[PDB]
Amino acid sequence: YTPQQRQYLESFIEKYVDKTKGSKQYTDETRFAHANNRNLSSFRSYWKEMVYPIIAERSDGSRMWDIDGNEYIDITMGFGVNLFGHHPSFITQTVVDSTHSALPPLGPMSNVAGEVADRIRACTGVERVAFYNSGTEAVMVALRLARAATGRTKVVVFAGSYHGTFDGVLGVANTKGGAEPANPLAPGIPQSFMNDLIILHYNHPDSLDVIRNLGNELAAVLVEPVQSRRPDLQPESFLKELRAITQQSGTALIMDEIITGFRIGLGGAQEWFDIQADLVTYGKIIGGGQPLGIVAGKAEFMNTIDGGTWQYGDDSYPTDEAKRTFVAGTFNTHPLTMRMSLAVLRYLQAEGETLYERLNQKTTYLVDQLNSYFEQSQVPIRMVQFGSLFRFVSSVDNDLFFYHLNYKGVYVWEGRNCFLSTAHTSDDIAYIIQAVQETVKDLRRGGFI
Amino acid sequence: YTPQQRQYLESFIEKYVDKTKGSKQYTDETRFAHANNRNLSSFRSYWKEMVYPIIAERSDGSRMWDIDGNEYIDITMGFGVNLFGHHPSFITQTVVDSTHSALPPLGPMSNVAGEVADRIRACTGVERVAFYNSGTEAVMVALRLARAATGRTKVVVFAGSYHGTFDGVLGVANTKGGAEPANPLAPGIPQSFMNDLIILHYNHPDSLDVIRNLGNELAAVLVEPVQSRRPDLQPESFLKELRAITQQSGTALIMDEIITGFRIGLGGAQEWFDIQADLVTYGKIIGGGQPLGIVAGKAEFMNTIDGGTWQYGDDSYPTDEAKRTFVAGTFNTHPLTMRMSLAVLRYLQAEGETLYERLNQKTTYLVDQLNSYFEQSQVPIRMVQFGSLFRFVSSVDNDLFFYHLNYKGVYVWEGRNCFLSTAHTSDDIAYIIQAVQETVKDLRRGGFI
Repeated sequence: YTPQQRQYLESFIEKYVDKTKGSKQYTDETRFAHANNRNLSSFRSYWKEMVYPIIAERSDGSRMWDIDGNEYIDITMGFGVNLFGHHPSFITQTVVDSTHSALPPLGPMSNVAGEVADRIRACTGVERVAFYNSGTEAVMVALRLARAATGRTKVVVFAGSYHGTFDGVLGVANTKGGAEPANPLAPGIPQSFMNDLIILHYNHPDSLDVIRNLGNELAAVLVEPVQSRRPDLQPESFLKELRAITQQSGTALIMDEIITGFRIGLGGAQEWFDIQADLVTYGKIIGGGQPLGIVAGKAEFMNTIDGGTWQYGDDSYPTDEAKRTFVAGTFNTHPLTMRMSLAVLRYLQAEGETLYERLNQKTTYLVDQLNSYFEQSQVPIRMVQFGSLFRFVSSVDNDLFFYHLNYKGVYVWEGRNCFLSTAHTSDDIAYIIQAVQETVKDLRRGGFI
Repeated sequence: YTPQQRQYLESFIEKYVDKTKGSKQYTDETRFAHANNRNLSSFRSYWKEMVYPIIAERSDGSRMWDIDGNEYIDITMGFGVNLFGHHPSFITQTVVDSTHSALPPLGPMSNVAGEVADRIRACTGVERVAFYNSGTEAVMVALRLARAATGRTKVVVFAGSYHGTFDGVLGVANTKGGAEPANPLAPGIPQSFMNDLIILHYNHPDSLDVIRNLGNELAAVLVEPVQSRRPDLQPESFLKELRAITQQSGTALIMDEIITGFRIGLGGAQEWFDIQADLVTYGKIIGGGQPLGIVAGKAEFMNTIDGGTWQYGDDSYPTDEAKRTFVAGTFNTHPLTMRMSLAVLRYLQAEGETLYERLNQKTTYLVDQLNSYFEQSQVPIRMVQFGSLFRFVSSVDNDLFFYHLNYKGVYVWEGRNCFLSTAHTSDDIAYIIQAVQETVKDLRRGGFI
């Protein structure tokens, strides 16, 4: 560093830590008893005096407060969960109605689950819908069904994608590339789990030309339609060639709409692109803040959860039993979760396509303005967008950038997927843009461009 | 079925469908939309016309009600989740505050999961606590950490144990037994996920030696202390010797305590057998009715989550970070869940050991009293137990038996793990005994003895 950068930092770290000395102690007091991989977030040794996450205390709409009192405008929003802001109207009415009503328990099946399923079909045009407890868990079911129906084993995922924390998708592509199998992403993930895994560059036509050369050997091909990491990239022609090649080869197309489902537009990325996959997995938003994973899609694949549907009065039976796999789970169809998932759908289905339209425009307000600021100031940053999911792209040292954003009361988190919601007022939208520009000026005066 | 029994049955189906007709109709109107492996339970094409799960509607204390408006005395207690009965004082209270006290949001770290970590430490002896979304998720991560801390791949699980839905534990015996790699449990669970599994007889004393062979090749032996399926089996000699071996072989001793943890006693299976595992999973009860799944244990293994600890002020940094592996989770340390987990913990440490001493012996009363009825009347049914988990071992058609238990107003799910709660009264114990005794009387009268 120059003498200028060192004394900017050795001075900002001072102002930051004093603003967040609540979270610093609480992370420091609880770091051992609470094992969380988020405590090491953005760890460099020369600013170690400010590496702790923000311990939040309250939230309401688009405002989140920490235990220091500080107020944040939230572009984190539960990693994608709170499309309607924190504690919206209909949601706590559901939560407040649970106290008044002697809710039913786990154990017996759910009287609400049938409705939640029909409305998901309504909004997305899938045939059958199951319920599990995380996106991780839903993705892991999805692979099992597709593997259970095709009776094959090898599956393809694309680098860049995220898909939960199920061991069978935690790979990196092969040293040899091509169609050769994946190697583990980290310690403790055994190679044996990677052998039925194949990884290919997404938006690389060479790889559509290897899904063909596997052709019949492929159980399923898992795709993050738009990748959380790279919202700007939304390849309609890649996916659609992929749809042709999988339906041609009898291979499952699995679409991961845990982030885009119910975000870009009611029908998810299925409605956007107008592509209908074999299996689609949903998460985050659809639980209304209760934990929730869902795997839905075509009956011809979904029939592996219960062997096939039947009716009363005749001699009919589940014809696919020789193909039904094993799926279980204690908190599946949770009573309160299944009811908040109703609130969300009944609200979303009422307020029309103009709930999404209004929110995509104001997210595009943000992306468009912030980028014009970046251009007429030659400042080397860019906003990328898909729906109300935006991110920052920048050769400028990222972690130091988002430290200022956090300082200035805009709570972005460590993955940096920032989201708007329908809770973000014009005050709020402007306050983000002011916080970005205050930052570029703070940071350029300190000589960091 | 003899000409006799065959007509008893047809009187039973009729009397049974009429009582639970709404659960029939709901289940049909939603079998397609809502895929759920549970809709197939106890399916036999002849008594087909009563093969539907019970759909609940409301509950409190120890009773559930179905949508046909039948009452039942719940002995399923939500698969063992509700130690405390349904909607206890403190759990529902904590809900009301969640609506009036403006919860923090997902995203920023929890300001409560530290006390829940501290509280768990007091109750179990675990060194470090980490929080996920399902018992399933907990086992999946626990193995990963084990495989990462030890740099080994191979894992032993025990036949008869249940450890959730991760594909890494969903295997069965290689017919040529021994220390051989296993076979899948269902179509679509890919054999590659069986390459590093090894499945040995629990309490076969040879299997104690197969672990001493693999000595350094085992990353972990995964043991459900008291197998849910076989509660009568409480093999302290075997486990103590399983501890000694794995310790000297530096192999992780994960103890799946999702059902045993906080049920047999506060320390759970660990406390009971006076054995400190390396890794212990927890779930079910410790969610206070919310979903939850925990992995806790010795830092020699937990440090693979963040990479080890370090302080503020001094030039420290994470040490075990070499062994740092991949974990995450959208719904981890959920603001409600953590508060109910806190709620449940506080409540537990308030009531003495008196709480458990009674629930186990209020069970014993039911267990013993019933076994004696069975010895007098020469009925081929015997009760088994571990604390407040109990089962019916019997040579009568079980499926016909529980239909009698269910129609008679005692709710028992398809998996037949039964638990009693603190909410059951003596009048409830009597009522269960009666409904059993008159089921024997009913089964006798029909010629099924």
